[PDB]
Amino acid sequence: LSDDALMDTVQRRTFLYFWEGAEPNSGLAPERYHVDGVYPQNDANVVTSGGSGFGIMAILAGIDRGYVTREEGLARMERIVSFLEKADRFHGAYPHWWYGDTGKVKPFGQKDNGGDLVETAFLMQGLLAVHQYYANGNDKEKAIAQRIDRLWREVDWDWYRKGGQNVLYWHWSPTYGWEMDFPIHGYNECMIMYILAAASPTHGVPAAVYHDGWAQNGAIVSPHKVEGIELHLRYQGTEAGPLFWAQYSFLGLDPVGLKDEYCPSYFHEMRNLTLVNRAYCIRNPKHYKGFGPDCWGLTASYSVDGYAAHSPNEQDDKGVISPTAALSSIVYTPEYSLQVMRHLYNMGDKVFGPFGFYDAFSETDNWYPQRYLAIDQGPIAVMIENYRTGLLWKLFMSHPDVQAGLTKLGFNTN
Repeated sequence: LSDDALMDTVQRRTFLYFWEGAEPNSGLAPERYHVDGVYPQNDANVVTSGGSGFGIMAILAGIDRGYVTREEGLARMERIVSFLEKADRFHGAYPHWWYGDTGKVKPFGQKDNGGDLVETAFLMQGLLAVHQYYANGNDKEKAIAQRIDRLWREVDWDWYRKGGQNVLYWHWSPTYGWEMDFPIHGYNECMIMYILAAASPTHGVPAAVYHDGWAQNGAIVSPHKVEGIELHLRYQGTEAGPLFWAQYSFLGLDPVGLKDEYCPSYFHEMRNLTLVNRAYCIRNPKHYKGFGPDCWGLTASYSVDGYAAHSPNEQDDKGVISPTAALSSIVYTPEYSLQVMRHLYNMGDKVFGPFGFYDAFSETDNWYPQRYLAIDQGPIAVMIENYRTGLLWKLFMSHPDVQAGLTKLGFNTN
């Protein structure tokens, strides 16, 4: 089985999470999919906005490869856009969750019952990619693009500055206001939210919002070594974050040759964060079964005792490998990621299920859940596509508002 053949199989099955596993009314990605049919939160119909952005990009890659016909793919995009035009919005921003059948918000926590700007950014990164795919298509495709541009123009990023501060807040509630009180400072998984906030052709934010808020005037630059590997940035509350922090903002945003005032190369920073993750698993100081060069990758996912923000350190390491971590880093470490992909595939049905690799597993605890999460499946399909053809990067980087946003914030590609 060639690397191309293996990638084709992993891509086709991961695509089926979003094609066949979608909530029927919305056509969107449910937060989770349990092969066992047992849902502790009884939320099979609860759709995630962020994961749906990844899912929409996963469906786009499928259409381009011919997994579904041009007509079938357009019928799905139309269904998704119709749901988004109707579902609950908070100053144009989308909540973390909705009930897929009604489009009503599902609070992600008591006071988190409104807009979630980070999740809105992950959805918009996907929608701008579909916009660029259909912008020069037939008349029906161009009409779909026009509807997407209206949703994009309706997101009021500037509102989330909480009365003109030079920072973006994560949440806003119509009942609890600003009570979640989370201003977003880098570095974490949320960079694309500041790039899209600056890109908005209607409610765009000043550059000061990125320089004073995200970068905190250079405080985001903090060179340090982790596992003998040099990292350039300050990671929020950690020496090296979970591997998804190197992936979510780079599904559409092309890291190759990307640089700005705070990082001479986002590609090399994220490659090093991947290498730190792999180095920790190879070291395996907690002596977990299976951890090594063929099996590595620590990120946030289901865990033996529930859900956990796994990261490459002894406090967050629980003996749980999440296939999304190593596999969505294929664009940074092609050989090491294909090594884990080849090894995970050879473990059989216990980890490679109907909609691709299952969320997480522990060889030590003999814990092999037959469960998926949209946010872990999404990056696998998109990063394999970007590695193979650069499709999602080409589409997203071609958007004129995105290009103006990158220039505004001082980003460069060379």
